[PDB]
Amino acid sequence: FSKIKVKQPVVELDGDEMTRIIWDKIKKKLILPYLDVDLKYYDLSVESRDATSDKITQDAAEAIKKYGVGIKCATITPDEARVKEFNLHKMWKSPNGTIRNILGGTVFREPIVIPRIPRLVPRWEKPIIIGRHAHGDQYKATDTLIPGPGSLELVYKPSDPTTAQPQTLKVYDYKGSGVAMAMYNTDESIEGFAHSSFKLAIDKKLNLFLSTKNTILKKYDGRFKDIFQEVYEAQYKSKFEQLGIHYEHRLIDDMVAQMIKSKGGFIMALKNYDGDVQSDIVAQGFGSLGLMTSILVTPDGKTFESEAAHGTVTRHYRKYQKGEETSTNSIASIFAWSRGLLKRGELDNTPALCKFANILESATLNTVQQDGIMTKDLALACGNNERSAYVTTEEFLDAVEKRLQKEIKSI
Amino acid sequence: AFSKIKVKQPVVELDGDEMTRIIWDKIKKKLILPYLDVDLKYYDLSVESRDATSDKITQDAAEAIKKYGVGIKCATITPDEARVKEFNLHKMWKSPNGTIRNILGGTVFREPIVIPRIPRLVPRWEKPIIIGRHAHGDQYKATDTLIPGPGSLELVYKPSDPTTAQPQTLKVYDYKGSGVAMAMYNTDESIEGFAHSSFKLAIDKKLNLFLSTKNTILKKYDGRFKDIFQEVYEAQYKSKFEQLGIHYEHRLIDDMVAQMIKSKGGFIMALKNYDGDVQSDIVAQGFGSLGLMTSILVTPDGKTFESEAAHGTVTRHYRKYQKGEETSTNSIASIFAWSRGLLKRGELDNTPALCKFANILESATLNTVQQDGIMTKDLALACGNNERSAYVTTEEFLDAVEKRLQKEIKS
Ligand SMILES: O=C(O)CCC(=O)C(=O)O
Ligand SMILES: O=C(O)CCC(=O)C(=O)O
Repeated sequence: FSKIKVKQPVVELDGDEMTRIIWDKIKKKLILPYLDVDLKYYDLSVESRDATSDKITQDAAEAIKKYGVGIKCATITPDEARVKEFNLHKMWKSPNGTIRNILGGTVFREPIVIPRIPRLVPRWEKPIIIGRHAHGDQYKATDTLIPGPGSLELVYKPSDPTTAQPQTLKVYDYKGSGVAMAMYNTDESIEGFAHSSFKLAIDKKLNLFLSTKNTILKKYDGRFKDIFQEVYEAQYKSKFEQLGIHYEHRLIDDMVAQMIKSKGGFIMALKNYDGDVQSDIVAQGFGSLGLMTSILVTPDGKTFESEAAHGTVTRHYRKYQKGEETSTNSIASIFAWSRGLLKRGELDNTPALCKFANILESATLNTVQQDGIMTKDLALACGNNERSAYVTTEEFLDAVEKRLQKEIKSI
Repeated sequence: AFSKIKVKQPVVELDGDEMTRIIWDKIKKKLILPYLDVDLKYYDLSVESRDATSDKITQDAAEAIKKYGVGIKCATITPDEARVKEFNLHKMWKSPNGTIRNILGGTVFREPIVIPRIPRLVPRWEKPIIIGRHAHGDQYKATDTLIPGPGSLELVYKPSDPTTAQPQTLKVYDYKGSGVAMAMYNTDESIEGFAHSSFKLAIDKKLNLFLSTKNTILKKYDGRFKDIFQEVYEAQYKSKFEQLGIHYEHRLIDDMVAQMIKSKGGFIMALKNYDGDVQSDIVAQGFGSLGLMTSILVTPDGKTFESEAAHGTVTRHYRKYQKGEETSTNSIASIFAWSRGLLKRGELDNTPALCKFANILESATLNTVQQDGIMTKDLALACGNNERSAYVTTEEFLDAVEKRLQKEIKS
């Protein structure tokens, strides 16, 4: 096969355990044999991050910004148990949280639909896309234990007193021990969130819903509502009217209820935390947490980070190390690669690359849909409880490879 | 019965707004007052009443509930920008529910009202899912504000007793541009109450209990909910759980909502204030309709209760009612607010006759739909029946329930 020439380099972030094993096979068998790619490799395994005191994560984020497209393998955020078992320096923060904070933007999540997989919410016939604000709020929050009675205040001091007033807000007078936290966001970040959301709505020709709790957090959430409306009237109003699509702000309560009783087919812009929770509800409702894509996008339309949206399970790895067979789904990791390559193709105007990314995806879905070859989790979701109903982690990937070859020849 | 049942202690009634107020009075006159000799401590929480008393009536009502033990509340309107304008309100008064919950503290238990006949949007949900929502702080008592430009943001705590605690000045953020900020709190006392009520309900209903948090991100704040529940659990409920064969477990909110969507129901989800607010609507919708859900606020000591109609009022229905136009609004949620409240009243006063009445009221109400197929517009549409004849009017439904109440009260 005559290899497709990728013009610009692609930033690759390796991950942990089982997904790392899967990641290497995908790269060696499904990508490298067909593409001549310059991969800027960053090892984000727990061991690598510990050894560099998490500096490797920051470097990888900056590389993505430099080159434009990053593709990331699922990683492990160590807990107390792991820190002790592997003698880590500390409970390192989520590489994902770190990358999102550095790149900023929006994380778009949507189900990977496989006809055969049963939907847990039957009426969802059309994809629901979650546009999760990638920055601030709880993920960059300051929280602390309050040991006893005392006052708690939120204090703001402008860098320039003549252009702004200081603020000292009474938060609470404790009468006993408790907890406290403060969080923030910026208008610039919220504005980018809005631009990407409106642009995706336009590009996909879908209605856009922004949801908040601005009835309770009148200033904080109210700010998201006002910025979205302002951006809407600044550059997208007539575009939406021309396409016949709509933008509407809704109370988060009402939105999730309408989402649950709908047929899908719309985009839900959500604050960082709500986007996190709801994307799992949506992924699960469509069929499986393992069938979801996740791509971080910056408002300038120049930077993308495609990540394996399905976490790795240490149990599978344990069995893998013991030489026992496994059946871990590799679809989410395959799509991280395909969606990243698609952005690379678009940015570089390399149609041959985009075509490849699309067949890689169809060959993967058809292996399941048409050939009935799948891993344990999907077989089970399908009510196929026979041992012979699924193949091993490696068998699935070998099947996809064979399919990729076959489908590539057809063209 | 036809003699009337003597309710020993007064019941606090909080009247509401628009269409729900209309249904509320009909319920009282036809389904409650004719059978019960009850002393109702009436508090009008309509928008006009609250505006006239500068929201003082809401505070008085909450204190009456604490004084007498049981309150029954009709749905109320939380004014927004437009409403303040159209009705010249003095202020955008805060939600009465948030005010009442802050004063009484405790936990709000949300549970679906199951009518087997009504289709479920999440098919596998065959067993009730109960949401135990912490009713106190977090974002419902938060302090939020806009940040005009560059400057420092700090969370400052000053202990009342310098010897037992140190002051804290935590740098929240250094703005380089305008943005938003907020701070919130909760207390060990409130969280402990939340835990006790949750474990007791689990033991009472013999269901597994899951507490969900984002303690991976909010290590101190959310970690406190996790630690207090575990302490309380091991100290006085673990043994009983083990005897009953039920389990308690803490889960990441991400995993829990996914497991919830994939499950068959049959468990209690203890959730922080905000998550409980959002997830209860998802659960209510999933079982069939937002209008089929009960909501009862319970205090830890077990002596105070506020049964509320969770089904918000709809202005369009009210406007039609005003014009004398035909209406078909569901009253099931309002009926259960009364029944559930009367049950608490009966249990506290040890009045078996009241509890029997409350139960027959509920049975008559649901059988009116389940057996007689008599229902309002929303339920009929839920059953995929769009013909006019498929449903009855608001009044017709209530008359049907009243008739069955009389039938089933002699039976
Ligand atoms: O890194 C983590 O802890 C999870 C981040 C996340 O929400 C995602 O990758 O979708
Ligand atoms: O008053 C409000 O804004 C809604 C409160 C709520 O969530 C409830 O009553 O269940």
